[PDB]
Amino acid sequence: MKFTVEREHLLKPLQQVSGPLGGRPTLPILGNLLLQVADGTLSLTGTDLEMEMIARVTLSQPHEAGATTVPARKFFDICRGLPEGAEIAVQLEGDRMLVRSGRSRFSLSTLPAADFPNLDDWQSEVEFTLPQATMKRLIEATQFSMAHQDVRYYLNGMLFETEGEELRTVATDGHRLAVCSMPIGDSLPNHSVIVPRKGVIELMRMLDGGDTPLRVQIGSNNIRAHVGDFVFTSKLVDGRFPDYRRVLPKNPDKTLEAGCDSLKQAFARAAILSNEKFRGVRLYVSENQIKITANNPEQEEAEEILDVTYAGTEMEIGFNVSYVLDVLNALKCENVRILLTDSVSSVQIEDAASQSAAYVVMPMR
Amino acid sequence: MKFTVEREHLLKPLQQVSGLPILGNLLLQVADGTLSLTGTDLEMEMIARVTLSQPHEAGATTVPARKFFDICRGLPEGAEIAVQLEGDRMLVRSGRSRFSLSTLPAADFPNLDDWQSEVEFTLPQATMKRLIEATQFSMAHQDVRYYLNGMLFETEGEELRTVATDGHRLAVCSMPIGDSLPNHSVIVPRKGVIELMRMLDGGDTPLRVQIGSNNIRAHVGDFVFTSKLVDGRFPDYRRVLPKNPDKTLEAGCDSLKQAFARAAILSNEKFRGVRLYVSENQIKITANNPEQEEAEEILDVTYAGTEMEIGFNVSYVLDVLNALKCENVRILLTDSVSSVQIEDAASQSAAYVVMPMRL
Repeated sequence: MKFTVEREHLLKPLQQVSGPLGGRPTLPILGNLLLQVADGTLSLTGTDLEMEMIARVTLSQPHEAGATTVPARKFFDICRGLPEGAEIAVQLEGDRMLVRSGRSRFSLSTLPAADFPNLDDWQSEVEFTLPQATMKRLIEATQFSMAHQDVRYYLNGMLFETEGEELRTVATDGHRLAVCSMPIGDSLPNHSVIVPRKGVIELMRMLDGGDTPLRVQIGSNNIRAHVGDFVFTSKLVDGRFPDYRRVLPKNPDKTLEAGCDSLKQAFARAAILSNEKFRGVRLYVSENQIKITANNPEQEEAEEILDVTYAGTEMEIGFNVSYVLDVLNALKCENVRILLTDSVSSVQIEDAASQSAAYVVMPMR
Repeated sequence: MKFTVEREHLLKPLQQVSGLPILGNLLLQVADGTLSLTGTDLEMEMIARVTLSQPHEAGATTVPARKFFDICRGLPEGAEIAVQLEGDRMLVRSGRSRFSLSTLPAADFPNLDDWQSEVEFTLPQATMKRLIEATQFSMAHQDVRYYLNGMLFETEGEELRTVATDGHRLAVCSMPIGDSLPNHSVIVPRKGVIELMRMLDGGDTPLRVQIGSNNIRAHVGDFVFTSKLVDGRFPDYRRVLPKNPDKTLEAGCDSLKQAFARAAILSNEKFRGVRLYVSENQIKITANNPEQEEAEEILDVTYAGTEMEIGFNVSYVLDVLNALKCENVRILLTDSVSSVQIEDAASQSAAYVVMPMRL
């Protein structure tokens, strides 16, 4: 293996295949990057066991075929550390890989290419192609509601559900829920799969909001995403995801509407004097006003009052302020509509102007 | 105590004073036309003063600093904040937002400001900032020789000098001041140096500094900073500087830095060993690790002396080069087992000493 490639052309791909954390990986090879030369193409591959990213770059200069693995982070830093404009001459020499540029010489350790795991050896069953914007909309709309280190491992992921013309995402930690749907334009067979946390994070990192369409392939145990010269593949979590339609409020008698930003700032201010552990906040509902209250064990008190329009009977409801905030921060719109039934039941939250995303939050006290 | 003050006028001071129970609180005090906000810890106490253009009533109390700051920050741009003491509680009102905070009584709030100055001098913020930035990185961190964890401020005639050093390396910086003072050296602790840096906005407002036998105070505008000093015999910087360095090497700071940084990647992660071969108008930099990965850099420099190999921890050199931020560096070398001085080629005001390594 021998290639010579300009520094800024090699730097972008290396970034794209870079691991989220170089540190703390028990398996030695997982810390390495697989370099492979074929006719006119250099392929850089990074991987943990769960997922794998592959970047391809066309070689305009002399090259010779071969493959090897070298420590990814060291290799990245050496290229980054080289001056703007540099030509990087890589060459395999037995045990070592050599990197040469200007008057700088580097000798790296290797592990053999054939011990490098291949997590992209499966057959796709369903394929669709959509704009990056739409996948980004779906992931951002729900990602915050994913569980963290929950014993029901499937909750730690996000559900991608195709249903006819729509692609739907669902995330839920069991105390709250997010669901988002967007039409994708070609009718698909009904199919739902669970993508793990790190997969969702990587899938978001791909999407630059470019004009390049995103090609998505789904297998029975794996999922692959194409954007331009970059391919991302990940394993699928195996679990029985909970039905989102069961968690949505059955019959919500009362409806409350207000400005998202004003409601957010008011919740945020009250949250300062909420119990640091449980973050409970009381919501007092009146026909023309909502009163937000918070106190802590030291009996410090917060009180906000806003002008809202609300058709229903008056009531008190207890909420975790953080969950509401996560929801209001996710909406980023003009007006929010809250649907409530009673003090002991769940409450739906949504943008008043769009039905495409819904949020369900559990009550307190 | 009652005051009403515009949000953006209260926000800057609160920031300035930000930093067991009562130490978490902020002391608010009203006098004729003035609100004083004080933040403190058993080491350093710092004060902000703001003039009140609106109705007020005198009094004092303490309230949790962080909560009080967040409530003001959290209020909308342009807001009028009405504070009022009500028995056990302090009340904060703006628009239809209302907050009741816990208090602890003003008279339990510790005071670190009662002491007599012995030496007073005034200088520009730029100069103090130059002195602190030039050496701060060389301060020790959590060392058992506790005095090393600080920085030395030494007055010597017409100059103010800072020195920072761990056992391994050293930084010294000197900057002239207008009035000749008596010889005096004191050790400001880590958190003091950090706060002193925080004060300096690079404004035209002169900085007034007062030194007592066990404390130091700094005045900039309406902001006052005071800290305990560290007790200890700080080592003599003049003993560590190379005595008579025959060999002098000159290089471009940035090129030397990037080359040392690239080699450092394949240095031993624990000891950071790096070898420097110096020869006629050239340096060769070398590094290897336990896995026998190797790095090698060569640069055009200017060097006329005898040829030698010398080794140093690369972090220490990089830290120095990163601190210099200049066009060219002069390195003063004596031999392979001796320490080496580093300085900006264009200014003698800051010197850096780094020891050798037998690889």
